[PDB]
Amino acid sequence: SGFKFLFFSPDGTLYGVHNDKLYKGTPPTSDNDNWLARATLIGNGGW
Amino acid sequence: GFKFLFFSPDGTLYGVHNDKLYKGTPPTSDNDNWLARATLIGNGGW
Amino acid sequence: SGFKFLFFSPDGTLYGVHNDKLYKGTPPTSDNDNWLARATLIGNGGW
Amino acid sequence: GFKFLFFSPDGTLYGVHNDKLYKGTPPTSDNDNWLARATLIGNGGW
Amino acid sequence: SGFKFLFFSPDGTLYGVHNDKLYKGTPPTSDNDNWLARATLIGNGGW
Ligand SMILES: CC(=O)N[C@@H]1[C@@H](O)[C@H](O)[C@@H](CO)O[C@@H]1O
Ligand SMILES: CC(=O)N[C@@H]1[C@@H](O)[C@H](O)[C@@H](CO)O[C@H]1O
Ligand SMILES: CC(=O)N[C@@H]1[C@@H](O)[C@H](O)[C@@H](CO)O[C@H]1O
Ligand SMILES: CC(=O)N[C@@H]1[C@@H](O)[C@H](O)[C@@H](CO)O[C@H]1O
Ligand SMILES: CC(=O)N[C@@H]1[C@@H](O)[C@H](O)[C@@H](CO)O[C@H]1O
Repeated sequence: SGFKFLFFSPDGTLYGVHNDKLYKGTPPTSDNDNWLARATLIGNGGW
Repeated sequence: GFKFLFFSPDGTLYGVHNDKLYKGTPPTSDNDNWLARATLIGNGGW
Repeated sequence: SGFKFLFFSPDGTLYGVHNDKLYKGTPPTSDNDNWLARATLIGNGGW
Repeated sequence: GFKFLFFSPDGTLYGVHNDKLYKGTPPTSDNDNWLARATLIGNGGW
Repeated sequence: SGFKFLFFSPDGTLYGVHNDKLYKGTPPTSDNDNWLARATLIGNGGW
């Protein structure tokens, strides 16, 4: 369930591994922000 | 407990607790109830 | 046994969850340095 | 997949995969096979 | 086997928990760099 990894790059971008895939994006600022729907897909598997 | 607990480079503490994502300035003593004051920035899926 | 989380803040302070409690302190530079005995207790439970 | 995955403060991605330590600039798109180009910086023991 | 935690300080030093002990050092630069053999032991137990 949820993320396997969740962490920041030093430039303040949020990265996460979810369902073996890698995502990044600006971190959310309220629970109304669906982060995973807007996050940039940057790895399609293997994570 | 928390599943993830980690800093942003601007020094904000982030944690995932009960599937929810929270941020806040880090607690400064054993009297500081972090979860009661942290900003809820995601509810579910974390 | 040991810590559940152990990570840095961006100013160089070491943070750690140990026995569900949160601690912080300047990291040790030798194994003679009992870090947990000097660390600041910043959370008494729930971590 | 990875056992650890994390940044160095200069912006380089580090990962432990199959006991090995790898680093490299993070991927920009899912067309980028990161593990295939990452620099192997440790062969075992991670 | 391997490490329980592996992470950076903001000054670029690699830290690792290995067999309950805390180590630090410049990150390895190649597979010919035996890191654990040259890392600085900074904690002998409890991690
Ligand atoms: C761990 C890793 O490098 N995985 C990459 C994946 O993210 C990328 O989408 C693909 C491009 O073909 O090459 C991989 O499998
Ligand atoms: C992992 C993730 O992105 N979870 C978000 C959640 O935090 C947010 O509360 C919800 C409604 O906006 O949308 C979810 O998808
Ligand atoms: C996870 C969290 O916020 N834990 C805090 C704890 O560290 C603090 O000692 C107490 C009241 O002081 O409030 C708790 O629940
Ligand atoms: C954890 C660690 O230090 N592992 C190193 C490995 O990365 C390196 O490839 C090898 C030969 O130099 O020495 C091992 O001890
Ligand atoms: C987690 C912690 O602080 N462990 C310390 C250890 O690194 C140090 O070698 C020792 C010296 O007495 O004090 C230990 O218990």
